[PDB]
Amino acid sequence: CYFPLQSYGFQPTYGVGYQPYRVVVLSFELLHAPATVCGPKKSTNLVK
Amino acid sequence: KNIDGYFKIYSKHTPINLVRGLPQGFSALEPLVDLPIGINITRFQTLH
Ligand SMILES: *[C@@H]1O[C@H](CO)[C@@H](O)[C@H](O)[C@H]1NC(C)=O
Repeated sequence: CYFPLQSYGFQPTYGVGYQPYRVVVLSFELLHAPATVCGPKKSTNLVK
Repeated sequence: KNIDGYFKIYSKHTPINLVRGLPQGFSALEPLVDLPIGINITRFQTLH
């Protein structure tokens, strides 16, 4: 019989790679419905 | 309207004095707002 989880126990003494890290995965979908998140559009000073 | 995946609203406000019908004379609706929602629509329902 096993509990399917196992805990971390992060202590400040642990070594690099054995320490805690905070992680994000950035994911997106394309063209299936209208584009509704996009990068910012750079701009130039107005000339006349 | 719901066209190419955007839902659009246009609207106008006028004070009137005709007792129980839609008025004579001309006015045009300016666009109110536009929503990039990407949903199918086939029916609608007013709220009191
Ligand atoms: C929208 O509704 C119609 C009528 O049920 C259906 O034929 C059509 O496949 C639907 N389209 C989408 C993208 O939901």
